[PDB]
Amino acid sequence: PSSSMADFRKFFAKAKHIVIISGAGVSAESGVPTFRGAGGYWRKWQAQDLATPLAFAHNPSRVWEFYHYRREVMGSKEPNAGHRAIAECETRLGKQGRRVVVITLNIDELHRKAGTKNLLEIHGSLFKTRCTSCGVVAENYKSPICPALSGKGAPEPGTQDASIPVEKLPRCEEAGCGGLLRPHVVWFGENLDPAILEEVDRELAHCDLCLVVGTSSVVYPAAMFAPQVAARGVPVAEFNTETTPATNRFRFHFQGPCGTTLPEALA
Amino acid sequence: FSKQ
Ligand SMILES: Nc1ncnc2c1ncn2[C@@H]1O[C@H](COP(=O)(O)OP(=O)(O)O)[C@@H](O)[C@H]1O
Ligand SMILES: [Zn+2]
Repeated sequence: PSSSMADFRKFFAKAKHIVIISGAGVSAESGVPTFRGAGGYWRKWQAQDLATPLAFAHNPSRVWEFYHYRREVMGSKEPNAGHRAIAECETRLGKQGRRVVVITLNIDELHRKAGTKNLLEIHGSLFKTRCTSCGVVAENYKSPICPALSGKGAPEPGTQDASIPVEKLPRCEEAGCGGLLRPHVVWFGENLDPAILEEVDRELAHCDLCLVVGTSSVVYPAAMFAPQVAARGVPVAEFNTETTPATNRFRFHFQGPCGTTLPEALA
Repeated sequence: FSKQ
């Protein structure tokens, strides 16, 4: 794929509808822990252990401790230069009647914190709950989400499980439900929301320029978004610290940290 | 579709 910042800028200068797909590489530059990489662990588990229907079916207290810890550390995390360039770009182009939309696999909301308004969070949010009984989704920023989680979630190896009785985990406050809440996060093996996928499809079908920033392009169906864009002939530009299995299918590959390359690209 |  092409390495020419010059040529990308010529496309960028003319684009009227830009889609930006963002993955964990954008969050990682803010020091947000993914618990995904080699050695990237919570106590004795990684996300593939605890971010699953299985985990929550076996030990919902431990899954909540993990998500409580992740919610809490977000208080010490801020958007990076990549989030900021993306947010500033949407604002500058919006004034010009040009559309920028972010499709993110990230659940940390840092795109929002940076000011992005046109956002599609396809994997949900650390700061949303869903009731396992009635299905209602709510925003929730409370630290701690419930009193039984106060001071829990510590990540050090050997930390004892809080073993909170499920009645003392976060509970649906909808009149008459009181069911058990889970994080409104898409876990491995779960389907994405068809309503959200419909919105994603609308942006993919109408955009004229597409950026894929900080994703390995192995998580599906997100790994297929940029290919159906290039099919129309639309330029796809990949911003990653390393090549991915999808690199050779893109018009541009700009190697390096997103927070280093994105400000130049979106300038 | 499902998350990989
Ligand atoms: N600082 C960074 N800037 C751009 N890309 C990064 C950065 N750090 C990591 N990456 C890349 O982001 C991807 C992370 O993979 P993964 O954890 O599977 O995230 P996702 O599920 O969002 O694809 C890999 O390509 C990784 O090398
Ligand atoms: Zn409910």
